[PDB]
Amino acid sequence: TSRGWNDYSCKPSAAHPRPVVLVHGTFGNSIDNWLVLAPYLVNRGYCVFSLDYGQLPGVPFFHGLGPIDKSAEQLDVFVDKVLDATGAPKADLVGHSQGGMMPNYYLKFLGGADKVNALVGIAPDNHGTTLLGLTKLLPFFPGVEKFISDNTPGLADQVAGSPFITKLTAGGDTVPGVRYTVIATKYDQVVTPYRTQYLDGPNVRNVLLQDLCPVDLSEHVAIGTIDRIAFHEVANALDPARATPTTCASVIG
Ligand SMILES: [Cl-]
Ligand SMILES: [Cl-]
Repeated sequence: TSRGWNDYSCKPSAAHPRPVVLVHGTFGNSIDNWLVLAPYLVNRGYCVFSLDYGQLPGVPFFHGLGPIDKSAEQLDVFVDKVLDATGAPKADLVGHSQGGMMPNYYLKFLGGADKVNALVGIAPDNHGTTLLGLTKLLPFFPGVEKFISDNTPGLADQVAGSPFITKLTAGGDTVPGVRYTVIATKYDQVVTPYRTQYLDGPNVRNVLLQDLCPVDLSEHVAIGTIDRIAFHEVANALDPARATPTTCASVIG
């Protein structure tokens, strides 16, 4: 068995020798964020895995709420067990929103550089956002609204100028030996200005979704959940030597 989703017997093929760890966004979980992307990568031959992180006690479904330094520890644990089960030396990470920013904490302060070949962030808040911007996620996750406040650490830790973001971004954006891809959309309402999502460093590709397809108008949530154009670009980053140009035609299945 050499393709799968959360199949711990999966054995990365020679063509795709790194398992992929999928990292959800704020109010998300391991399943619902990835109902398109995971089978998309399964059918291209990847061993895919996705985790839950930042669970709040007695708050089911809506994760990414706990403190982000701890969420990075949960990521650390998960990646290790994916690598031990699979026998591979490194994983590739793909994350949406909080999920594309949070692994940077893991890379910088928890020894993640040694275990990660690539980090692909889809609309990552890499230099933070505002509470008001995170509020724009709420129409997509109604029913989470009663479990949160201005002080929910998962929310407050994402705010530019917070202790978390200050610490995350004191040094450089990048760490040696990791290939970074950032995919952003100019219709992003949650994390603005959108160029703050980009990473400055020598091994970074920063891609504007609209330069690949000017009429793909996906906003922050759609880009990480259903946007097949964005996912084609994810697939380019996971196997760069076999990449093909991502166009408007990549919506068609
Ligand atoms: Cl845990
Ligand atoms: Cl418009």
